Amino acid sequence: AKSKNHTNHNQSSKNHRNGIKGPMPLHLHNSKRGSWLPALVNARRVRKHNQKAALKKRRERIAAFAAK
Amino acid sequence: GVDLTGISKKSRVIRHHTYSTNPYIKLLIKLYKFLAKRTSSGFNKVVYQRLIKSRSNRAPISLSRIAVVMKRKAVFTAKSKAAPIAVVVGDVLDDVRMARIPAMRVCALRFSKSARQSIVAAGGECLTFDQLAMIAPTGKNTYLLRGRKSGRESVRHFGASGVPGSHSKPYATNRGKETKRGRRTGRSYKRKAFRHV
Amino acid sequence: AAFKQQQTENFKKAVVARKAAKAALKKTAYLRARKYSREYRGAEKKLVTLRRQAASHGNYYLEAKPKVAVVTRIRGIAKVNPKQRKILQLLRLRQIFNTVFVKMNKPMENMLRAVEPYIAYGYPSLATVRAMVYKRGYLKINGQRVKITDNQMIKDKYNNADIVCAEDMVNQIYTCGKHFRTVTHGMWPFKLAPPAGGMRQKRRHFVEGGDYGNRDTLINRFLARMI
Amino acid sequence: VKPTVSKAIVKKRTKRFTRHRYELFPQLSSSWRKPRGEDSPVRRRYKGQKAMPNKGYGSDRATKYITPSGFRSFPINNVEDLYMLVMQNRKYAGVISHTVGARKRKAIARKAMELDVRLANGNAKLRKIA
Amino acid sequence: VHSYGYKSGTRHLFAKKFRKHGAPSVSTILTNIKVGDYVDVVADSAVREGMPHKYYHGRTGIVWNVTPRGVGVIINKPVRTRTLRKRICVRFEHVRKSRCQEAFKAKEHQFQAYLAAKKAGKALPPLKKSSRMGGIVRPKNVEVLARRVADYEA
Amino acid sequence: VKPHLRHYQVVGRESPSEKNPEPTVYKFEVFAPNFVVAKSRFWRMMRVKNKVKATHGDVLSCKVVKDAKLVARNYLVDIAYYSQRCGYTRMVKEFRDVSKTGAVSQAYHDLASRHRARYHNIEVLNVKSIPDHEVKHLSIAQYHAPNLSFPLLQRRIKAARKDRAIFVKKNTKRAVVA
RNA sequence: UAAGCCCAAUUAGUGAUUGCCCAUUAUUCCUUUGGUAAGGGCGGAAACAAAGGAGAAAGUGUAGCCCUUCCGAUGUAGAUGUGGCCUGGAGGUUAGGACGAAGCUUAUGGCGUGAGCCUAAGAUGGACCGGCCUCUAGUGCAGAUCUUGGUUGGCGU
RNA sequence: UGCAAGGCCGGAAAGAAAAGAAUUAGAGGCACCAAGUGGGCCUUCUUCGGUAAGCGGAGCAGGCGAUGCGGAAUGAACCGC
RNA sequence: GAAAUGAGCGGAGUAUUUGAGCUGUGCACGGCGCGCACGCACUCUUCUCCGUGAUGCUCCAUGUUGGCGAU
Ligand SMILES: *O[C@H]1[C@H](O)[C@@H](N)[C@@H](O[C@H]2[C@H](O[C@@H]3O[C@H](CO)[C@@H](O[C@H]4O[C@@H](CN)[C@@H](O)[C@H](O)[C@H]4N)[C@H]3O)[C@@H](O)[C@H](N)C[C@@H]2N)O[C@@H]1CO
Ligand SMILES: NC[C@@H]1O[C@H](O[C@H]2[C@@H](O)[C@H](O[C@@H]3[C@@H](O)[C@H](N)C[C@H](N)[C@H]3O[C@H]3O[C@H](CO)[C@@H](O)[C@H](O)[C@H]3N)O[C@@H]2CO)[C@H](N)[C@@H](O)[C@@H]1O
Ligand SMILES: [Mg+2]
Ligand SMILES: [Mg+2]
Repeated sequence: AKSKNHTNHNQSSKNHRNGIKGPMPLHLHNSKRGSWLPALVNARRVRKHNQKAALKKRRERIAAFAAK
Repeated sequence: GVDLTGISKKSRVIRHHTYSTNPYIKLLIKLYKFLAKRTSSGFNKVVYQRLIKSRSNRAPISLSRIAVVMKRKAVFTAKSKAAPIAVVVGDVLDDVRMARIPAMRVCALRFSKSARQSIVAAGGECLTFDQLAMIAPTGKNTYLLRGRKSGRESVRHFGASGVPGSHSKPYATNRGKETKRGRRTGRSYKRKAFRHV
Repeated sequence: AAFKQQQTENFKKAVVARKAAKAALKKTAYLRARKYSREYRGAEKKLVTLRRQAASHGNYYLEAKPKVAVVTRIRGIAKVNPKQRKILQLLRLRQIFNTVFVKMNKPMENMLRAVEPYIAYGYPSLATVRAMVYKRGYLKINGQRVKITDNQMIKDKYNNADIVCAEDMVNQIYTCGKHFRTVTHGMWPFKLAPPAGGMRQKRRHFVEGGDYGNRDTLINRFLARMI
Repeated sequence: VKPTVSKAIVKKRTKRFTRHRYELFPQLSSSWRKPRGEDSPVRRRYKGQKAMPNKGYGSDRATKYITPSGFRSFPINNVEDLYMLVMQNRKYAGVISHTVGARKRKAIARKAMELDVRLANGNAKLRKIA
Repeated sequence: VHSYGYKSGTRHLFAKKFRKHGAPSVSTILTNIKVGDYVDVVADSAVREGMPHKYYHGRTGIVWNVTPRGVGVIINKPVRTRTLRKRICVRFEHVRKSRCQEAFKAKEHQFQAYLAAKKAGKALPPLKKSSRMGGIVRPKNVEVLARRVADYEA
Repeated sequence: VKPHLRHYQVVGRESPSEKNPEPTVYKFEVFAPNFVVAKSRFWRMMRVKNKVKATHGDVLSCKVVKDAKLVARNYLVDIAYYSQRCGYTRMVKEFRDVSKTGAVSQAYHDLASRHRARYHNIEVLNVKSIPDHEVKHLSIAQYHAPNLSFPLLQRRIKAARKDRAIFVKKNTKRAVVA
């Protein structure tokens, strides 16, 4: 027949056995998808230059090793 | 009488012995448990602890992967030094997709019949861990590698696959069976391919 | 015997080296414990002078408010609320009659107000510190609880070149110093006996006629029945 | 042989851990069976009840397994098994197996005096003279 | 609360303070919000447009999104055994810039005030002595605390 | 019985603030079992009279007051107590004891019997040794007679804890058991 | 003249501490057992007949490789581990038995924390069977108004 | 030349002073696999329906359930542990 | 006593340097618009020194005085 409807009794004690796992830092999972798109397309233009600068810097770090 | 509430949850699972039945892994565990305590080298610590590990946790490496990371270290090596001895605790497989490779010296726990041939045909050498305990007994001038665990089928099935964000694969023997409701936007909903965090 | 001779010729050097380091540390603990005893006896005379210079002209000497508290846990581990239970963990008071030295600043007093029915605290003397460090003071060496036996084992623990003997630890505890935290986090929580002669009432404050709460230096005679 | 000696045999418990309430039932063996009863007084550890086997009742390992003579016991079946107990002689004692016949116990009991190996169940009359 | 709509139990919560009514002020429009800044979501009725939910009203988090009239802000919400990071998006009137790191940028710039007086010059403000030391008391006034008879007749 | 209360003179003060650069110093007489109780009765009265807390608080002194020569005096222990019905009743209660701290102890033992009031529901005011000709009640004034002379009748002469017995011999100082 | 009620003491205006009685608590001393355990020793130092002795294994787990040290220990439902025990058969090895095997019996002790194992005595039996490593399963009883056989109190009613 | 963004180069860095100015029997972060449970009940305090209830329903915590032991003569749940 | 690690068992001596007194001189403290109750700096009381690795990896074996015990 009738029983107990709703209770919040054990739950806060259950929630702290494996802890309240805290928030994760702001350098993990900082995806910019869904952000304002004119500034998202601009930043892609810049990262495609920063990658070929990184390809050129490492290639320039090798010729500064084969000569020394 | 002590209030040790979250003290069993601080415990971890270590397993100092091996589950393997191989009598030649047990000889390397006889050798590298000796070297792990009797030497301050962190090589023999890691080589002993990775030798205990299971066959799933000793994922194999490919020969074209050894040939690329040894290249990217021999770029900034002075050419008076030779090269490290590549050591993997696991299996080296051949790579069809990389024909010519340098003369590198590889110590693995097992080689293929074809990964052994393409190493020695390039001027190289396949070693073993009793033979690595004699030349560099502490791991001086080595390069310890693992082999890739992502990309496995089992890792690609790990997940819910119908909560948002999850791109895991369903356990389905039929490929064209689970493709309709909850997987197309026309069939009442489609699970969101992206979720923040 | 060609290998075994070089080992005992190297063991011969390590015997005379530990015999030198034993007497070298005997002197710099004899010398350093004399320095502290002059301070404990001389600065105690200074406040007897200032309190007579105060009383002669009708003035008052406000004594310095105590910087060190000794905190023993007097109630067991049953039926404890999770705010009171965490503070008793962060004070390292996890069993009955465990005792810790704490500083007496505002972050620590507002933790001691929150757990008063479970603890009995107060202000220790010099003899309360040195009886707790000598008789029942142990250390956390290699993650293990080992009893203070010689000052070489203390000097091997802290590696501070200021804490080399057992009088250094009763110095930093009694007069706070730069290394109060490293000395007290160096030791294990003190585990005392129950007091001889009894407890009057566990369940009421010291002002109400019972036992918990603050004792404004009366905690020494209560710990002197436990150490 | 005389046995090698050690500290005195403590024996935390000499009473057998018998079954709960076995005396009332002729079926029930005295071998220990653990109570899984939800209202069992032995399982719930009341005051006047039988005890339960536990790791704390275990025996002092320096003196564990040794018999009241001072000897551990090694079961032997023929004469060639006396030859194992020649160096291990003040530690172990021979126990001739039950199914060893009366004819082969002569050959074992002769040599166990020659070779000076204690038998736990043999030639105790002859070891009393010498 | 017998209904589980969006604004339920928000009677006193989405109201405005006494004699503080009106449309938002010009210094809220001119206050420019930048990505990576701590803001402080406080829902402003008299806008009634782009409000946060009632949970995100005392809350304060990091801006991750700036759109022409919107601010995304990452706010921690604990659910069962974990604190996941909710990325809500509000109108710009429902955020205030947060003064949470004010006392940390104060002692940071005090560490370029010092180190600009130690390496080059020598002039420093003196360190403050504790009031918890034991001084002498010169009594300029004494009373007697005694609980007079006439203290009860009130 | 060498009484259970001690006469503490607790001197204290609020604190040197910047609002109040030099605060008022207060004197306080309290009869307490020890000085930890005595300091807290002082900060009870600093709170309910001066809005001063013990957190923002200095105890400048808490010292005992030694008694006197032991002489039979008459003490007016002007004392007040709280009951839930008819709260804060104040009485005067002249007593007859050798010391001032013992006179207040007698007041705490018959505020406990005549009225069932406990330690923390009692405040004690102005304990003073008064002369004989000011004593008003005749149950204390009857001891000022210079020729008192009463007999110790109806006594309980017990043995001296070293020679006490269980069975003595009915007309005899023996001990057949114990 | 409380062994009642409210206060208060601790051997009593004597000279300062803690009247004493009871725990599966506390402190400490032993023993066991398990660790997210932590350290040390393991190249036989020399030497030593009978008429000071034995051990020393590079090791998850044993009758634990041997020592030293530290901490924890209860628990339903539940999970797991066990060179943990037990039964039928199979592959191997090592042995018992007409001088008495299996089975049965027990004021037969021994030892294992325990499941159990082993010895002894039968004034019992009369021909088969043990131990260890592996393999296998119709493999462990106290209760299912459990199944089948027998017996029993009621009752010489 | 400002602004916003992503990098690059160099500098400094009480590794956070002093003012009561923290403490920790504080190894952090991931993942796989799967049980049992999904009838609860009691209590200090807050509280709703009721005249009330050893009644019905909630909140925060602690307990019994699942756990004895020492006490309240006896008592699942109180006191101590 | 099968490594007795000692203010204790040994050697080697007549003293060692801890307090209590009584103090100098600076400073600090306390009052004023000279004090220092002997804080910081440089005669009484007390025993003081040096000693022994493991050439032992581990375990177990050595008192005294009666009572009982003569196969
Ligand atoms: O992979 C996740 C993980 O499964 C989950 N536990 C958690 O990790 C926590 C971490 O929690 C410990 O993780 C251990 C096992 O995963 C566990 O230890 C205990 O586990 C039990 C059985 N698994 C017991 O057998 C035993 O008591 C003990 N080993 C947890 O203590 C916490 O310690 C960290 N503080 C925080 C981690 N988030 O999250 C993982 C994320 O996927
Ligand atoms: N990008 C730098 C390099 O990345 C390497 O790893 C790169 C790849 O090797 C690796 O790709 C692996 C692939 O190897 C393996 N066979 C399958 C696996 N799923 C891939 O993983 C990647 O690819 C899938 C594509 O959707 C992504 O969803 C997934 O997030 C990502 N982990 O992930 C990285 C691709 O961005 C190495 N970590 C290392 O050499 C180096 O850091
Ligand atoms: Mg179970
Ligand atoms: Mg069956």
